[PDB]
Amino acid sequence: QAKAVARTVRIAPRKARLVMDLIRGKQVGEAVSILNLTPRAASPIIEKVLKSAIANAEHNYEMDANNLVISQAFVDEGPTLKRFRPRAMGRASQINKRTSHITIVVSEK
Amino acid sequence: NRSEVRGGGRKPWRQKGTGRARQGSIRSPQWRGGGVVFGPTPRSYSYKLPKKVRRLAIKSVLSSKVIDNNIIVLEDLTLDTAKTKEMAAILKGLSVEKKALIVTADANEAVALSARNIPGVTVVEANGINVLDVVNHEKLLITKAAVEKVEEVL
Amino acid sequence: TPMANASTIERKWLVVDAAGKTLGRLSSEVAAILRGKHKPTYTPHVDTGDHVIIINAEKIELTGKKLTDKIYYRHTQHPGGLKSRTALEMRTNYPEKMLELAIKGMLPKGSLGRQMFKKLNVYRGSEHPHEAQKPEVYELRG
Amino acid sequence: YAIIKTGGKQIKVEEGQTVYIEKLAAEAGETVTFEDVLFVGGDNVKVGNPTVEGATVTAKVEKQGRAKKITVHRYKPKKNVAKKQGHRQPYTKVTIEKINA
Amino acid sequence: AVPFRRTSKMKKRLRRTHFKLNVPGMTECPSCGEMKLSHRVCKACGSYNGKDIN
Amino acid sequence: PRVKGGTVTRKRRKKVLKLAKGYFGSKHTLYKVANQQVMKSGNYAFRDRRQKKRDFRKLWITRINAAARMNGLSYSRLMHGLKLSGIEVNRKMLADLAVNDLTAFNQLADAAKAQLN
RNA sequence: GACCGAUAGUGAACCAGUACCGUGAGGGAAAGGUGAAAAGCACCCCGGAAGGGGAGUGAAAGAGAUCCUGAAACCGUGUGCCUACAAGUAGUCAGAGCCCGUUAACGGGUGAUGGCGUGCCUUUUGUAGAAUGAACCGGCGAGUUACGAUCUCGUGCAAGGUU
RNA sequence: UAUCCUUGGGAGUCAGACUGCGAGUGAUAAGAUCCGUAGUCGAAAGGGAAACAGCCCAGACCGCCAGCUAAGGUCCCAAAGU
RNA sequence: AACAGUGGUAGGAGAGCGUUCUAAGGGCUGUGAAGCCAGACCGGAAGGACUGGUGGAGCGCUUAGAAGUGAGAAUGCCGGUA
Repeated sequence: QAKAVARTVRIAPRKARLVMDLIRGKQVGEAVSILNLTPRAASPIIEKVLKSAIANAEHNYEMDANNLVISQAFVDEGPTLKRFRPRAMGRASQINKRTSHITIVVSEK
Repeated sequence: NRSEVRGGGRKPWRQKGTGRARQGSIRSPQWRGGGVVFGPTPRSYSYKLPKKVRRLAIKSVLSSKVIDNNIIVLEDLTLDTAKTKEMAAILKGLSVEKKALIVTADANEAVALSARNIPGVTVVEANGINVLDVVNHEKLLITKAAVEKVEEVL
Repeated sequence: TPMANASTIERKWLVVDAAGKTLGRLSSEVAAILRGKHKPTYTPHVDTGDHVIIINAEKIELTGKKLTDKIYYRHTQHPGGLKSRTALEMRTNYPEKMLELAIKGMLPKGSLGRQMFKKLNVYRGSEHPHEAQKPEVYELRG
Repeated sequence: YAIIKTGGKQIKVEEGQTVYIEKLAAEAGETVTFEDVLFVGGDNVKVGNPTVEGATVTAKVEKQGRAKKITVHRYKPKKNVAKKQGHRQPYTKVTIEKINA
Repeated sequence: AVPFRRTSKMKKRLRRTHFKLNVPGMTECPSCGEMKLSHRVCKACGSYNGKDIN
Repeated sequence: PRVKGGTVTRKRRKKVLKLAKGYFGSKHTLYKVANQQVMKSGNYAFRDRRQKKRDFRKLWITRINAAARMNGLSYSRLMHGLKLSGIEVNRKMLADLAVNDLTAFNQLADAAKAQLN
């Protein structure tokens, strides 16, 4: 099996986990087609991590791209950045800019 | 303590008991910046025993060595060269394989310069014996002129 | 140690005629048969009872003035009102309901008491559709 | 089978079993005998009122032990009372042979 | 409207049951062979209903 | 010298959290709700160790009463006549192997009709 | 030094009376650790790059730059048992079925169903209370010390005992 | 039957509540108020009175899948007499 | 060995478990120390071992002595996270 990680892309993990539920378990032929036609902001980021694992598989371990399947697909969370948004009467609220780690493991079928 | 920590003289944040607890200083003992409640203080630890107890304690630890056969009365113990090579052969001839304690009459210089580097041995003068040094050393080496100096004081 | 029974129970069917009996001195024996107290293998949590068919439900009788002044009430969850039926107009129009309301109050409350109520079959008249089950005849008071 | 009365309680026993009773004063390898054998049954039913006469049960001691630990905790709300304790409760394990009624 | 007490862990896992998003309605393009949305121009070859839109 | 306080709090709390495995929700992860549940479990276990021997006796009576009414008589007339008059001394637990051996229970129930005549 | 060891010891182990706050007098932080040695990743592959997968260095790369070890709250992904007719301070005692094999023990995990059961602390004559406290986790956080008085116990000597 | 008194060290407590029996106070009215006398809570769990500080029975060192009883009960819920 | 006893708040008396440092002798570790993570073991309680994984250099036992010696609550302080 081959794998590829993203490590601190700038997207909140609860939003990126909605797109990961669509491609889990499928073959890498139609998982690329699903991600090209979904109108969310997480799918051009997940598609590069997916296409980078197929290239690891067919170059480092000499598999074939026709007989691959998505074994594992999960989103962990990374460090957050804390900013300050100004409010009425000097409340000074706090904005969390959350990040995530995106991992995809692809294996033979 | 609470009045030696640097700063903290005024009411911390406008004295507001609004949704938080009422505080009076930022150097209170439950804050983080400091204020130790009791802690240590510089003081002394010595006291004094009565003078008859001070002599009974030295007589006990001296008479408890003649029971255990750990006393070696020597005759003169004279050195001339002041070497450590030959003082460690004297202690081999008397079969001292552990800690020792050498008591001389009054301040011999060649036997004190020697036997200074040997890690067990400790040399002391006849009016310099005490309890914690006689108990700690497992084998006493006194000279002939030293028991006459000890027995006149005690 | 005592033996509990579980998937080794053997039910059997009994026919009880309600021809000349009192409403409450029949319901007690039936509610003790359904629960299973007449068997030496009774275990309090596995429903050891039997199946009961009650024929001639419209021929029950109540003693005293209970045919008129015993009132069956019925409330909905907050409509602003309740409904009322007489025990005589309950005996000739819904006779199979007054024998189920009686026995349902003498059974325990919970999942078993709602599951062991499912073994009671009440009919008006003297014919029942269960001949394939081959029921026996049971006589009251023992 | 027989019914014996040994440890303040009664035990329905039969030949070849292995039972756990309260602690007897014998060691391992010994042979205990029970004398109070009220109601020996089977096919020679003898309903003794107390103690069918002349019958015994023979057994041999397999083990002396203690059981698994229990903890007793027992607190009182609002009064600052609490009390932990541990218990193990010894036993004797015997095996049964020759019910001689 | 201020909450009385905090929401449990399984009470917020149950609320997101109907929060998923579903797979798009896609078929195969008869010209190039890629996937494309139904009743829409293929974004790879630029062809719809046989003819070419480029 | 200073005793800062290291690894004793963690061990003392992990013991309580290992006694709380199987509990619902926050009661197996957080310390100060697992502690209260372990305290209530100790009290409940004491009370139920007494109620267990209350409850098995009323189980045994219910089966002796049902195996006795098969013959001719209730529990109240079987016991007065078994334990008192015909002085045999089997008790509620072992006289409740009318489940298994019902042809040896009838010997004991026939030896108690003789005393009531 | 029977002193501290990074929430401790100076306010400050680090470009600290600094950054910030105030018109001003003035108040005043947070922030240590790659490796024995940079030998700190040549070259190839996906990508605009960030970031990865190999290959190399090394005793270790799960030591790759906030780089010794790395707990808990919190967030996930797989799976063994249960769950869509049910009224529950969520446990405890009784208990089938299914799944496993231990510091080998009258073993471990889930539990359909039955009985019992009004949180913890404080304060009150008295609480389940529309009495008070706590969002959760981690760290810190409260009868000491000096000098007098008095009583018991221990030791030495005793009508003398101690400087 | 096994308490009692003296001397010395250490304390806590000082708005008590309700029930039964004797009196004022009020309207011989409140779960009101204040005295004498006994009990129970306070500081006491367990069984009964449907639930129940203070009423009836009774005082938890721990374990048992043993037995006899108290107050109260024996048609079904719910152990025991249709 | 017989007997007798063992509910408990304020409070009095007794016996103990753990933490850091110091002194004596005695001794464990690169053939893997402290710490961390699991487990179905042992003790009347506080508590203590033994196997396995991580970690990569220090630690414990016996007898005495000193104390910044034990945390669930203070609309407690600081950090992290819902």
